[PDB]
Amino acid sequence: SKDRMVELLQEHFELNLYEARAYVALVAFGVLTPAELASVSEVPAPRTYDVLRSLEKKGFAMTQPGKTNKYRPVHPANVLEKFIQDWQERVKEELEAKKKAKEELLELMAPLIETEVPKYGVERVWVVRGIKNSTLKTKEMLEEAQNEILLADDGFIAVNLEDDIIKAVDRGVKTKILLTKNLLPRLKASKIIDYAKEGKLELRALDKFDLPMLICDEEVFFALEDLAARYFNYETQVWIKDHRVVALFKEKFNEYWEKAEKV
Amino acid sequence: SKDRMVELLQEHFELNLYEARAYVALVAFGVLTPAELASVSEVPAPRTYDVLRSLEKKGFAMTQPGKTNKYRPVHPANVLEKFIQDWQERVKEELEAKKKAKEELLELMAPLIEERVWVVRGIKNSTLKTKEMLEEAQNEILLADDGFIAVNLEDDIIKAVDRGVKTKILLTKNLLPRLKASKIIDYAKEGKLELRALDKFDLPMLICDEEVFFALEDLAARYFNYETQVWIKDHRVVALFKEKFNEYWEKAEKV
Amino acid sequence: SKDRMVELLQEHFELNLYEARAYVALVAFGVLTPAELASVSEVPAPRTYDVLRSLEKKGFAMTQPGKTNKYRPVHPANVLEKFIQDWQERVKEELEAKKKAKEELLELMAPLIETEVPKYGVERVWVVRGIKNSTLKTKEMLEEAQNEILLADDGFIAVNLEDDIIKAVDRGVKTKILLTKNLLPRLKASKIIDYAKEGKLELRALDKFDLPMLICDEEVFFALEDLAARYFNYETQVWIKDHRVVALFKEKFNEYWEKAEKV
Amino acid sequence: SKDRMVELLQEHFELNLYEARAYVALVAFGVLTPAELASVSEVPAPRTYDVLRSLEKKGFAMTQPGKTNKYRPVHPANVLEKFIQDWQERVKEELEAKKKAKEELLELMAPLIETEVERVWVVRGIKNSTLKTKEMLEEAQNEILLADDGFIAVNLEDDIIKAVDRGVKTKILLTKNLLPRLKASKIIDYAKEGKLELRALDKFDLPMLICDEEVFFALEDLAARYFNYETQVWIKDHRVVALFKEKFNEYWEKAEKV
DNA sequence: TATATCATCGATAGTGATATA
DNA sequence: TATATCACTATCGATGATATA
Repeated sequence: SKDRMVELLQEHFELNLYEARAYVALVAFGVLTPAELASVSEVPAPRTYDVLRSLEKKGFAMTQPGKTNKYRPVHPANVLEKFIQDWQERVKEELEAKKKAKEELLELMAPLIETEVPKYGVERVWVVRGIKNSTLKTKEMLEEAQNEILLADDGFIAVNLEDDIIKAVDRGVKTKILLTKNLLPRLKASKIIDYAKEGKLELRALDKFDLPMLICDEEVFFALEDLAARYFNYETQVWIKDHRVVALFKEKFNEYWEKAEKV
Repeated sequence: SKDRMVELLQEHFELNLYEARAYVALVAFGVLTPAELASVSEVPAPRTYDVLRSLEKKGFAMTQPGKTNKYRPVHPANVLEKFIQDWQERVKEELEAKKKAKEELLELMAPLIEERVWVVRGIKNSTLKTKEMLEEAQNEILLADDGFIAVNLEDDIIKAVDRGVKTKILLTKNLLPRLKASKIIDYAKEGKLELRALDKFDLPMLICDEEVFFALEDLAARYFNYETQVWIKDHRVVALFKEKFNEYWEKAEKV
Repeated sequence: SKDRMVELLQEHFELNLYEARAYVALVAFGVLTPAELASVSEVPAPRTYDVLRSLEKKGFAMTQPGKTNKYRPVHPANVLEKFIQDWQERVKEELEAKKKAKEELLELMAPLIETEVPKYGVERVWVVRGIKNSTLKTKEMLEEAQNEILLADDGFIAVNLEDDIIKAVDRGVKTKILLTKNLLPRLKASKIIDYAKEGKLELRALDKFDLPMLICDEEVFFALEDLAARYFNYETQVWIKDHRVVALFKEKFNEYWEKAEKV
Repeated sequence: SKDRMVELLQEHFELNLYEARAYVALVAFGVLTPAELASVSEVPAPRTYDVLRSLEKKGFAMTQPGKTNKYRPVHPANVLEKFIQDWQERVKEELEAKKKAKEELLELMAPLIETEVERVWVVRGIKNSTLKTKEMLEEAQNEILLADDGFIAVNLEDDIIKAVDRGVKTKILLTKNLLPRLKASKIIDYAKEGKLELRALDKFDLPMLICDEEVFFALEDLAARYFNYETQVWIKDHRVVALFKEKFNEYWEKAEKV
């Protein structure tokens, strides 16, 4: 049926329902006026004028501009192919746009695209208070270290982490431990000194220092001194991830590293 | 990224506004949570979820192993090209569909198919009528092409000449390179078709043989591809244009 | 009331309802957590987390990144103006963008804009049949002539237009009339020759010619010879508006003009 | 480039898709009938009518005197300028509305403000740095150390000078690219007067603001700065501040006097 | 009967409420 | 209590139907 003809035009030749029905009628009857198209098709009378005129622009029909516009269809063997030929031409240029767009994006993204692979955030600053939260974040730093692990503990750490440290040390992580001499007695049964005496890590001690810290690679962990709170194990501690800041702390640690007696 | 990266993705990669932003965010940080997204981007929190699964269903993001739940970006160099390929192939699938749809129509309209002036809109449709004039030619063919009137109809011209039709061809010098591999020149130097060329002429036309075809000139119309072209079937009119053709003909090189 | 404060923020500071209520709550209580904000405001519990984060980015609140995010408002005397200062920077560039866009449009549109203002549509081609339609279009040409009017009539014109011609001639339009001498007898008593004899226009005559035409400026009007139709006055005539085409017709008329007797 | 023109009209002139196309068509031919438009343009016939009166209601087109239902275009050089001006005036009309709304809020929030404990806060965006650095300058009493990159303490010269007048020792270190900004600035008047040391250096890794045991610094992540989400930290701690102060004093000795 | 307008659908994009553990 | 999704609105653009002299 003609339904098939109409259906084919809409899908592959960019003609709408009315425009489709129109062209089919044109080929069928040869020459038609807007008024005639309404009687020999299903196209609404009021639309027959802009529909045929629309076809006039797309190149499907020819016209006689007058009081009574006459329209005749172009040979379907002609229009149907030029459409494809043009359609192939429009797709080619549309392709060119996609490639140039790709190159630009790959150019703009080059500086932005980085091997950053979190490790959740995105967050370079974290506030920890609880004893539970203090330990969990402490383990993450050690169990994720890759280059160096620097520790300056004066008893602000809630729990001993010998195993968490050794777990990293055995992973090929260079480690430096600095402790207050009022902590050494607590390390007699702990077998970290073994790694120290065996030279698997460096362990020194100092009488006192007012800037405890835990440096793990680009991350650093310290507390906002409030001795009243530390006793209640609710002291506020801050985690910061930045090479500029850590680079600064590393200098202080090196400062503390000296003047320290080897255990 | 700014407007530009989000812009290109929307315009040339079928991504909506939110999706365009989200993808950018992923590329920047590598891994993002729906909440982390709303915070870092101008994508509403309530939309961050649906938008993210829309980015994986489109192939820009993929859920990282281990929920719940983080998303990673598909590296641009990969996802961008795969979109092009999958696009070209959908195009190739269409062009063939068109070529197949064309034949089905032509076979359906066969039964249906079986004066004195007609108008054609657009210089890109000129050949839709000039061809019928070349197939109906019997005695004489005079052509002064500007580059649009009879493009890619070289076969119908030679085909007409073989039918013993007197053929005179006048061209602009800028069209010479196009005829290099053309069989037309082979018919010109063989002396079965006259072919002269000149620099510029005001009125391009095609007369074959008692019919005339010419295009009007209105710069405003040419922007919209709505230039007016006229087909007139009249010996008195055609005779007039022929005087003009013979006029242009007098100042040309054999070439 | 708080309504006013909220109402004012939404309208002039680009904050939505929830974000507004949030900031108001922040200033009221000083420091709040997402959960707390739900109890002292109208912000939905589930939204309080992304809302505070939203204020955090716009610069309305400060935060303590942790398991329990603490948020504090920035002094409204600060943010409210800093917003304006930024708002003016964004409006300024948007202005420059609109202006830079303006110059570009005026360059691209310069060649397209022309003082051409047609009387009856942007149609340069008309097909006319019948005496009524033939005459109306003929008068339009005369009532629109400005430079020159060239006429070669052999009776294909449906009606005498002496007055329509004179109306134009008196308007300062140079006119040339060419007729078949088998029409002159139809001009006895006619007061057109007066303008001819008085030299207000040029009037000549010729034995015969097979290309009648009516040239009015850039327009030309002729018929596709069908003597059978001309008798029934239904011959098909064409109106064309183009200087290139008319320039050709003007030459043909000039050809007949010389070989024509001035009588 | 018709595509370009329609693009620009839509982007910078609040014109709809059809309206942008319609106007262009008008400019090309000068006068168009709704039917004549649909034929020559990509505007649907059923829309050409409403669209045209929408172009006049925006001031791009006007009904011909005929009228004969014909529309002519308002010359771009005119209609374009009229849009900007009427926009600027609508903008200036808004700026005052904002400035007026601002004061009304401050008087409404006056009763609320009675709170301005915690010693650490985070601020998102280098463009929001001053929202906190200001409070640090108002609370200054003894010492102020500033290493500005051009964002840490921008437009706070008034709050800075006010602090200096309160007898606070002030050292300001800047990048050479910031020197031109201080031209005719009263800072120099306080510099040449010798009540505040002002040195300059080429480049330093860690910009900061130290004022009375408080420190303000911004972290560095290029990805975040694109989104204006750079993380900035405020820390109130003598041990920490003392650390930053050591770094500042380091930069200070290598800086140029200016 | 030609000149004039409407109604439908799906896609966005903004913004204010609700749902599963 | 924190994660999770939804929902109502307007504007837009393409498409199929009516309206008024």
